[PDB]
Amino acid sequence: DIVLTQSPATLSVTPGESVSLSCRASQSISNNLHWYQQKSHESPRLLIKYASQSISGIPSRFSGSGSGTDFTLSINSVETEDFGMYYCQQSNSWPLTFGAGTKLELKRADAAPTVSIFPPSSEQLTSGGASVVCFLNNFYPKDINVKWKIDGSERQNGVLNSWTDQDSKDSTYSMSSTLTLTKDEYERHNSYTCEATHKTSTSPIVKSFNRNE
Amino acid sequence: SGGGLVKPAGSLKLSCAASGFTFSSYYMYWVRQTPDKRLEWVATISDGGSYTYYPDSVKGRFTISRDNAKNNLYLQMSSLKSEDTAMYYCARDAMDYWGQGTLVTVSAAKTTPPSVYPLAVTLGCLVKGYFPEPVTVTWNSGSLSSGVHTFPAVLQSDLYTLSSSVTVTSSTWPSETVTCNVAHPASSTKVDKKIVPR
Repeated sequence: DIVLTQSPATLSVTPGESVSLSCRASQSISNNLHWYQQKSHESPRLLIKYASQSISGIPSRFSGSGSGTDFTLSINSVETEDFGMYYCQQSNSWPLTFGAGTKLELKRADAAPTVSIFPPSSEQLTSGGASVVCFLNNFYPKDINVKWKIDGSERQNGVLNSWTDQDSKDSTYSMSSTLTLTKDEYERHNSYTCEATHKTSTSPIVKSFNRNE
Repeated sequence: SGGGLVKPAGSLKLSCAASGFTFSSYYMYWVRQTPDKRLEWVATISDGGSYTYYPDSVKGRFTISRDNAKNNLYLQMSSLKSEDTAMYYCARDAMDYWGQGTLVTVSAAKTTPPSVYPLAVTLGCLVKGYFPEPVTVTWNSGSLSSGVHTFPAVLQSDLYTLSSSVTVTSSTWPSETVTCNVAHPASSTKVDKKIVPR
């Protein structure tokens, strides 16, 4: 097996800038390398066959170069309709292999997170579960840090998080953090805190509530 | 087509309908994409169908085949493993796709309906403990789309959980009925939870 190491995993770039994505084969693969494009909810599209041979129709801004071990797929001046995944795959060894890919993402102004804490619904309690839900919405520097505080002390266990892809309207990110305790567990403390640190601010955003108002 | 949920060790036959070219002049491929977005080569089939090729991964379990007459490509998976879970595509030969996918899901888990909990500006919904992942959430039968944010379900243990949040105007809320519309096709379940104040 020949492992293809693409880099970097993700790349933030503004419309108009130009990029170079790498794909290095762990062995002289030769000209037998190929690039594919995959936009959200679409199957792959072959962009370049055999390293520099681009497919009829593909715009001129795409160009691939390489031999032996290092191959580059350049895009001179990125267009909005270019953000998606880029995979490279080889064709001269045994198990036909692919790269993990590179996610091309669209750079935008830093956007501050809008936080919301939502205590467990009574319906859920009557079930014997208490899920404390917190939504950090529409921030931009994807890197966000969420912390849970049960009566002032930090709580790591039982926290489940989920993120969203970049929003195709404002290019922001969103994420929900969920702390799941039992009803008994939940009813043993008073205040619950969802605390978020981000680039847009030096001091963390914090939202909280107490069990008995 | 031919996808779906299958229990480990099950069997399944996927198909692939070609049109727009000469199905017989090309070599066909079966390529999959795992939930974690990794792409894998499953099998290759010669133009006439005399030569087959597979990775060890599926060697002896998967069997690629075709019908140059009916313009059909087949994948016959046998002894399915959990790791075969993925989207399956076919392409003509550098692989040139034309498939829109078909999701196969290998799990010992049992289909089970969700539970929808209201979350009371920003409201939200909590769909918890449902199995066959396909779930759809809309607010006010979709008339209320914008400011909505459905988060990718994360598999707790044997079941899925997921949250959706709508951010409406504060003048509009308690004075106007807001509703979370959950639909779990996999067990013909449809639930409407009215987000209420206090």
